[PDB]
Amino acid sequence: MLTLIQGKKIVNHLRSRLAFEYNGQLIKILSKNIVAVGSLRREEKMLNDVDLLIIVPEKKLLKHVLPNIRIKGLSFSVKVCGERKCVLFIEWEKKTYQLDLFTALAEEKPYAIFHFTGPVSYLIRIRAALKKKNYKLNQYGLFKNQTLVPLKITTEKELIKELGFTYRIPKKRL
Repeated sequence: MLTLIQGKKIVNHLRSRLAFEYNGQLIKILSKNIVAVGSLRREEKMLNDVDLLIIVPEKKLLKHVLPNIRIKGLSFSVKVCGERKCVLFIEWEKKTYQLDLFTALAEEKPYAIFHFTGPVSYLIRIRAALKKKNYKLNQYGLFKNQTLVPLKITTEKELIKELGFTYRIPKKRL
């Protein structure tokens, strides 16, 4: 039970004050490699759960990105799940919040948000729509002219261009 600005400040501070220890080293994550997905993309009056997009710069680091996870002052739990699936919750003074994080690589940043917003429905119509155009998009890469090619773009809009479809807003989940 919180407003739009609430989750924004929550994630804004979260992604800012998030850091995990790996092999003795300290890996502090910031907005540079973290993009708020879900309710943050929808931007509604009140939200319950919030999603985030973490783009790891290496599959190895990906598997070792939640070793000694820690927050400056707030608390939280990190759960790992195959296929960019990351489930974590934050706790502040006996409180609890559901945070859904996606674990992608530095290159899956765009497709990451595309899959998160969804639902898959838009991806199903987009996949079939693209399928007619001989195009396909996968978490690993898109296929064009019967050739596997990765998604090399800047943002979602650019990503849509990567597929050759029309760009749409996230809040309009389909």
